[PDB]
Amino acid sequence: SGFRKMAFPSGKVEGCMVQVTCGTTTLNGLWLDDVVYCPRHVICTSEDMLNPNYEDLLIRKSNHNFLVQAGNVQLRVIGHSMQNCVLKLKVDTANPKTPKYKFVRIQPGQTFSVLACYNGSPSGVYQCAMRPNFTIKGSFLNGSCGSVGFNIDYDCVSFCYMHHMELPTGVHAGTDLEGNFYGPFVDRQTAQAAGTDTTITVNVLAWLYAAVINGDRWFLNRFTTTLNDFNLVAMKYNYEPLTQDHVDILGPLSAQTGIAVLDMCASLKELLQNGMNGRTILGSALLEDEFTPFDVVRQCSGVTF
Amino acid sequence: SGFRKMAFPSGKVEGCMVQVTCGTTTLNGLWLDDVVYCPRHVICTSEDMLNPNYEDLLIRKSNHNFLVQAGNVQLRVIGHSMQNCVLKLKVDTANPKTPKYKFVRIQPGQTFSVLACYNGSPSGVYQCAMRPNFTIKGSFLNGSCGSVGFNIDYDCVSFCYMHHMELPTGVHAGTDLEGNFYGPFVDRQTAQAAGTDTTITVNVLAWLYAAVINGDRWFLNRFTTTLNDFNLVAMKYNYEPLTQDHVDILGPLSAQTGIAVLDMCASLKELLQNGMNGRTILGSALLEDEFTPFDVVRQCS
Ligand SMILES: Cc1ccncc1NC(=O)[C@@H]1CCOc2ccc(Cl)cc21
Ligand SMILES: Cc1ccncc1NC(=O)[C@@H]1CCOc2ccc(Cl)cc21
Ligand SMILES: [Cl-]
Repeated sequence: SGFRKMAFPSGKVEGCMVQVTCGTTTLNGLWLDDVVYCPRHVICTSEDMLNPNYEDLLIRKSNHNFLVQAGNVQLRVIGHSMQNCVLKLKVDTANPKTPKYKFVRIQPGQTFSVLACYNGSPSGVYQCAMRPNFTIKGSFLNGSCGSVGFNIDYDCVSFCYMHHMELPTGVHAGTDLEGNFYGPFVDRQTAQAAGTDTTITVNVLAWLYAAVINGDRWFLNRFTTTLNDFNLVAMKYNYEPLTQDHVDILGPLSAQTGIAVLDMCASLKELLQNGMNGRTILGSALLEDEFTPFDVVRQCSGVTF
Repeated sequence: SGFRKMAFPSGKVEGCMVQVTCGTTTLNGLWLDDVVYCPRHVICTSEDMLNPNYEDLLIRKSNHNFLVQAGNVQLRVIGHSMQNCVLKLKVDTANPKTPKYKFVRIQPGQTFSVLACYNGSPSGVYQCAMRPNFTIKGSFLNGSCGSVGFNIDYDCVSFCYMHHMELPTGVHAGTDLEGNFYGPFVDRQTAQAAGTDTTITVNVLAWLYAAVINGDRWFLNRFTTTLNDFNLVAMKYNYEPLTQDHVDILGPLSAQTGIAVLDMCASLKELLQNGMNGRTILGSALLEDEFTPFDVVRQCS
């Protein structure tokens, strides 16, 4: 029993975190094989970040300008290239701790673990979701740039996020490991705002199933709804549309609990129109949307890595 | 900016998780140097769960009865001893991944990270606090026994918890790494109940300071209170008494935000009386009590 926000074990990613210093800027890098990946804004100053021409700034850099440190060992950069908003620093040494890995771009609603680092040293790990507005509600201080988001399937790390910046609302923006930003963001000190956020409907339903598995059933009701009627109500409450794919993904949980997806949807509909009435679900007075259906299955059936 | 429930990176603990099998029971063990630590109930059978005599059951065991597996490598147990409710299986190989570590016994209100494991394999990492009733509100299934709770200071792991049992309410009971149980619990299937839980007041105040540091101030008020008047109100909402030690511990956050501890206490009193009125603090509609003052300072600075 019990349901908690649970991150993937961070050990495989901890063995990849290095410190990257370029002039006065120090941030984190991800050392995989003989390449260190880090945000390209490490080459920028106060003047540069206002309107940076990254190709021009990088052409002025030499390999010895990049100080890369893996623990107390200096790595020697033997090459440098840029792929979108990420800088790839070729090093002479392949990381002996390189795990089996892939670079994956995730969809909004998908969750991942973040290994927050400062000076190439992991300080914390947390589970968060890629918001529908493509921001993440992380916890990052200055120096956390280059910290990565990931998932683990079997013995393989899927790197899905690299932290680049913090928006005025305190939410965070970053890229996949190919340097493509999630959201309509750019890596420049300029006016940028996170769009209005929406609730991740499929994840709320998955968390309601987790609550039923844990014995919380007060919210269940005799009613069911059509997918269309539910989506009408969802649009009204700034909730993401629930697609047929989401219903099929929720299938195993629906079978395990004996509560059809459209039956759980009618519970969610009542929770939105009426509220919790002083009651909580899984110790929360709000509807949690940062547990996907796979996260619920994984935690409720104990899958290991 | 941002505030999240943050667990320590689990890598240093992952390299210590092994599987311990004794007969039909399989749980997790913590391999540090040449010793594997695990709950002593791994030596119990169906008939030996209500009233186990562990000294007698362990005397009947030999080193070869304990099967220890570190990855796909069987470790050879060369000795066994019991320290309170933990079993210490001396092995013929020092763990090369042994980090700098200490065994620490924590107080209620203290937080730690839990590396949940099944069959000596880490499945997830989460954060939680030692409740005032000495239980933990973990996420644990059958086979999770031996999973550990820890904190990390610089490069050193302070092991503070080893999971042992689930109480009827779904809350969890375990011991420090010296086998001493937290709470009035025993490693027996005898009827055991977690006492009524209370909210960790000092942690709620630390989290209100975290909210102020992050720009959330709607809950602040022009009032202050005496420590006694705050405690008379708090107790009515099943909140832990706030001691002078807690007031001293909240000093740095009080200085950083410019809001005196007794001033924040009056804001807490108002929140308890009014509820949140559809508002949230740090994305939560409830008062969070699983962030210590030390956690807030650490995460915010
Ligand atoms: C200070 C901080 C906190 C958390 N995460 C990240 C940061 N850092 C930033 O955001 C920096 C400094 C500010 O200006 C910008 C603008 C664009 C980009 Cl890509 C980076 C940055
Ligand atoms: C099944 C499970 C789930 C989560 N965490 C733990 C468990 N396991 C238990 O509680 C087991 C089996 C049941 O009874 C007792 C009694 C005493 C002790 Cl020390 C252990 C246990
Ligand atoms: Cl599924």
